[PDB]
Amino acid sequence: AKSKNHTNHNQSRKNHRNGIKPPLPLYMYNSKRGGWLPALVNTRRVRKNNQKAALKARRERLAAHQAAQ
Amino acid sequence: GVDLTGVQKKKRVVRHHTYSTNPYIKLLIKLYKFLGKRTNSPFNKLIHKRLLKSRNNRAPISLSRIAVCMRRRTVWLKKGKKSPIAVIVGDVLDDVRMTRIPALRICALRFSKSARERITGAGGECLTFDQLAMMAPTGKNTMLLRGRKSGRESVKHFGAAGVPGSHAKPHVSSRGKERQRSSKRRHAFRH
Amino acid sequence: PTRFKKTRHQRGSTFCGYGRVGKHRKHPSGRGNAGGEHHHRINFRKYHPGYFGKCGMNHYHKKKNTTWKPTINLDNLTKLMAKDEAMKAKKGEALPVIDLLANGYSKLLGNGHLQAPCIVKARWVSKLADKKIRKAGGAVVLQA
Amino acid sequence: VHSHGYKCGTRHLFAKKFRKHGVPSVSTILTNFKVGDYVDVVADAAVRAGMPHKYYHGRTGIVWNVTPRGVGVIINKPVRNRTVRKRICVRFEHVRKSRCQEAFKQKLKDLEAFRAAKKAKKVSTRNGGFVCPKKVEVLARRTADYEAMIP
RNA sequence: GUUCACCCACUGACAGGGAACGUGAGCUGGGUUUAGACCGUCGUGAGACAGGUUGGUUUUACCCUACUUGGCUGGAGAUUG
RNA sequence: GAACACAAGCGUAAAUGCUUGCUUGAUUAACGAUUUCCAGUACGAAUCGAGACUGCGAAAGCAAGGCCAGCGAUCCUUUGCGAAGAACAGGAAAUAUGAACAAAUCAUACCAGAGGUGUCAGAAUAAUUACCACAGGGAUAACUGGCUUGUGGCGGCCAAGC
RNA sequence: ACGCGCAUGAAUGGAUUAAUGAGAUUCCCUCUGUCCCGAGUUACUAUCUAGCGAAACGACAGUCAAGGGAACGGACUUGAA
RNA sequence: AAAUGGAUGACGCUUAAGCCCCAUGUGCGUGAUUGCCCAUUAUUCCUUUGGUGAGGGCGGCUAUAUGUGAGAAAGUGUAGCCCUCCCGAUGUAGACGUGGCGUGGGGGUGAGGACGAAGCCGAUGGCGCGAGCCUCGGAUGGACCCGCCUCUAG
RNA sequence: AGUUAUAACAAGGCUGGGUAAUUGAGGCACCAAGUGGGCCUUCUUCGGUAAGCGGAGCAGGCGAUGC
RNA sequence: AUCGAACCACCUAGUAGCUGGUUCACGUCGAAGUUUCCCUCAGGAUAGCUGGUGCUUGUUAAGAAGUAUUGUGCGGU
RNA sequence: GGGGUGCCCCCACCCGUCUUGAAACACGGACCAAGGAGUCAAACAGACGCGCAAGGGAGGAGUAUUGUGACAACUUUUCUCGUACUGAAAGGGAGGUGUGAUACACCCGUGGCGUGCGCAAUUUGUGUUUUUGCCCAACACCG
Ligand SMILES: [K+]
Ligand SMILES: [K+]
Ligand SMILES: [K+]
Ligand SMILES: [K+]
Ligand SMILES: [Mg+2]
Ligand SMILES: [Mg+2]
Ligand SMILES: [Mg+2]
Ligand SMILES: [Mg+2]
Ligand SMILES: [Mg+2]
Ligand SMILES: [Mg+2]
Ligand SMILES: [Mg+2]
Ligand SMILES: [Mg+2]
Ligand SMILES: [Mg+2]
Ligand SMILES: [Mg+2]
Ligand SMILES: [Mg+2]
Ligand SMILES: [Mg+2]
Ligand SMILES: [Mg+2]
Ligand SMILES: [Mg+2]
Ligand SMILES: [Mg+2]
Ligand SMILES: [Mg+2]
Ligand SMILES: [Mg+2]
Ligand SMILES: [Mg+2]
Ligand SMILES: [Mg+2]
Ligand SMILES: [Mg+2]
Ligand code: NA
Ligand code: NA
Ligand code: NA
Ligand code: NA
Ligand code: NA
Ligand code: NA
Ligand code: NA
Ligand code: NA
Ligand code: NA
Ligand code: NA
Repeated sequence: AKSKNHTNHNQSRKNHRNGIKPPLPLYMYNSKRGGWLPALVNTRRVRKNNQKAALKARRERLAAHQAAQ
Repeated sequence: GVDLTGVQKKKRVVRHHTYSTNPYIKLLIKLYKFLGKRTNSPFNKLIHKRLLKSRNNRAPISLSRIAVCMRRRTVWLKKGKKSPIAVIVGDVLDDVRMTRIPALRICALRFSKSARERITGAGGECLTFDQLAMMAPTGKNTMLLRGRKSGRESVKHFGAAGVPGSHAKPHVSSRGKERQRSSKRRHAFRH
Repeated sequence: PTRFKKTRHQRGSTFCGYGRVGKHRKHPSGRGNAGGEHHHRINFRKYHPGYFGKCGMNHYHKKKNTTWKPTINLDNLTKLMAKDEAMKAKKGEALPVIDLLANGYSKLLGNGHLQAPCIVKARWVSKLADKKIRKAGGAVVLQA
Repeated sequence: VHSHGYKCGTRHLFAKKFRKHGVPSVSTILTNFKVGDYVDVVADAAVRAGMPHKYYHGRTGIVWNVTPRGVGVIINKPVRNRTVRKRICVRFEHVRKSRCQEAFKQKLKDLEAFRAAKKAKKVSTRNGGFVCPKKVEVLARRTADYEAMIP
């Protein structure tokens, strides 16, 4: 016995029950894994220097406050 | 009639009573329900909300995590100020990986026996929640902490182990029957 | 208890939560793990990707007693000593002696910050554990 | 259900134009792309290499990767009850700079200019007023135009 | 076996249809359509054929209504005011 | 308005066509990323890259097949890589195991291909039943009824002709 | 009788045969209620009484016409008894 | 032009009760802006139930014998601690909740019975939205049985 | 330690100054049921002489619902 | 009184994607007949629709909208 | 006020089921009593309650007892799960900051960045510190 083949009826109603969720924000999953390697490798060396400078800045800020107290 | 197109899908699941059978918990709930509704302190309203949570949603904290968080705060204190009181709605457990802590004042639902010995031996105090309401109503000079939940074994099983970029641990009965070669494995990353 | 089951709630509903159209029948999909490669393929591939196939070498007559080797880290060495001994000894003083075989350990791994110097007797040791315990003022004595 | 390949409904989509055939000019070659820009994805159909799928023709997205002869763009795409952020790699010929933010940027430039001048407007037709015709005609639906609509 | 058709006669005339292709607890059982058996063609075979041939159980009404006859007896606020 | 192996579409003129010269980018490519089908799984196909060694060019540059259709899991079988030396010790550098230990064969593992499943997400497969059986199906035929009226039947309108 | 026989034919036996057959078919004589076209009579029933005394079946029930309806209603709508 | 007698629903209707349009109370070329009928709809009032609910009271000194009087629990859920206010209420397959109902037996606690237990009967009424509970009568019976908290199930 | 023959570009940071209507709760998980025969109508449509016929696109319904 | 394989007891409560049945009340919510794969088409697995449990937060909008405006792209009915 | 019987005007297709669709010319339906269908075990997962917590818990056995006695009490574990993972295997095995190119020296401690309950300190509502839990993106260390 034959039957139905295909229909898109009721599918738009189902998709909007819980809505079409908005896309993820642009700041959420932003990793350049497969990109241009020469630029990726260079950015790592800059980031390592930024982390080292961040640690040094907190050391001087803490020492200055302790001297005042 | 009314439209009511998205009215039902906005309701939040909110519970106003505790499933616990402990009568000492119910005495604390009664005390902080009174304080929450009569002092307009956001601290007191938070404590009452957390006392109604289930055991799974009140994770334990470690003594080492308390000592590190306390030090990161008190190092910026002024000349004449005093260290705050750490408050956890949950259990405090001892950590054998620190062994050297300053004097701490901690209020919690429960202390393990070893944790109580280490705190008292260092010069600190263990407090009950009825002691905190007695000496620090409205929660002045307090530090509120929660405790970790992301390291649990149940969380590691969430998801599907066979989809690209998953890193989910499968539910394995026979460990040797689910080994798989180094090749034929799913892709480890996906954008 | 039988009085807490769903059967007590379903007295008078005639279907017990199985529907009028597709009823409650016996084995509509096969018995056990049947059809794991034919009509249950998506479930197996999604959740148990390593089920089908072989991997690695074999080992007849395993005898698990020959590979007994529990490990303990340098960070947990305090739990094997008395409470007073942890703070009693430092650097050039007399140090407590810990024997790992009595406590049920074989290999000493070095992870984390060592609290107090001590003398540890072990069967196996690590590269990092050896270096860290030596700097702190302790030593490792090999056992058998 | 038969014959759904990579280029199914593309007879008129990838056709070039009338009297506008050829290959990309120098102005296209000299365009500069940098990460964070907005671009439009349109096919060229004279460059077979790096041509995107038919779904992404006419879509607008942001660039996340710059390569020696290619650009990577992030494009939204609704699937069932959600939109997926997709990444496509195309050649620089099938990519054009987007002008979807020039009005916004011009608004910002005007605001700072107005503040800069202040540191150193329009006529509403909606409101009423007097009207002096000096002449008035009449519309009357003459019988002549009824006879006109006879081919 | 037929419905159909075709011949022989009479007649004023020998029109066409419907009623669950009216009518099987009204009949009959020639046909169709089990099991036996023969022929032709087909099949290696068991067997097949809307091809031919011969033989092959037709069950129950005393119930309700309808219809046909047969009798008894109420009733005008159509049983009451 | 020609040609570009083949079906069709798109595309192309000092070329993507034709002739000619030289060549082997149809190799290898550290598990890089992505698109199409899509469950956002696999397979097939395709796009953008990093490294080695190269080809053609004076150069910029183009090329890891012939643009898009032309192909294949588990288990099993079979082939290739783990050349020779250097290390007082398994290390940034020497493939591993056969479990009491040694010498030489043999077998087995780890990585990359090949032998195929066209019912192409992949059981190893000939008939007959009128002597027939069971669970069901009005999800599905043969007879009544229902919609339709091609065909069948019965009639109008115009008027070239008889 | 005739034979270009869809597709007759020789122990997958061909042709022919007296006698025999609860075997299949056609015609003739005799005979008749098979029929034209039905009528009368008998015995046992049915029918009434005395004695005795079941079953099948049983949603609920039981007057029609048209309509619509799961496209043929006892129940529904309108009408008529 | 068709097959049982029969359908603008029927009767009937022709200064329509037919077809196409136009109006409206008391007063239709002098009251400009509602002729009238029918809903599980709308507005409004009362009651119930559930909330992503919103507010308020709860430290009991005003004075009072009998021959103006009763309550007030810091609370999810009950005979709801009490008083105001706002918003929703239908539903097959299906999910969940209930100091929700009922039955046999165990551990506790408190009662009942020869001045009549269980069982049985009913124009016996009362209470609850309901599952049900309780009183009454027997011109029934003649020896056991129940309320509440928990545990358990043929 | 990226580009350019080098001022200049890329990329990651630190320290000071100024900054499109009208409706309204945003985001993230875990566990599991039924279902996987549909049918009708508006408009757009393919096959068929046509069908209360077969097959699709958009939307609303019945199924699940009375009044 | 049993035969296209007798009767008796046992394995045996044989298996059935198929037919039939499945016992109290009120309350809060409430669908699907569609996608991919399967010797798959009267059945399953998988996603979607639904319920329960929540977590993190907020008090005018955070990563809000089956709707408009302005600007700027796409198309061959 | 409740209960019983009759009457009047109005309203009102037969229950259960499969099905897109049942009042059906679809199936099961004479009446009553008593029976009659999601149970027990074992492995795993999630929610909720309880004890303890870098540890948790035994089992089998044994010690002491007509007594509510097949109950109840008692016994760095002797076993198991976990605190460490990784490779086919031989095997190996995870702290921070600073300074140099089994390196060296210290140990009151979040590797750095972003969004982040509450608390602390300022201005008259704003800006700031520490940020818990969670999430995103870059290091580093182990195989
Ligand atoms: K290259
Ligand atoms: K098989
Ligand atoms: K004979
Ligand atoms: K189901
Ligand atoms: Mg279907
Ligand atoms: Mg239901
Ligand atoms: Mg169910
Ligand atoms: Mg089912
Ligand atoms: Mg008859
Ligand atoms: Mg033959
Ligand atoms: Mg190809
Ligand atoms: Mg049918
Ligand atoms: Mg012969
Ligand atoms: Mg012959
Ligand atoms: Mg004889
Ligand atoms: Mg009739
Ligand atoms: Mg309801
Ligand atoms: Mg019993
Ligand atoms: Mg249905
Ligand atoms: Mg059923
Ligand atoms: Mg609802
Ligand atoms: Mg049907
Ligand atoms: Mg019915
Ligand atoms: Mg009918
Ligand atoms: Na075009
Ligand atoms: Na197949
Ligand atoms: Na016709
Ligand atoms: Na005709
Ligand atoms: Na009428
Ligand atoms: Na079905
Ligand atoms: Na059985
Ligand atoms: Na198959
Ligand atoms: Na069925
Ligand atoms: Na049936």
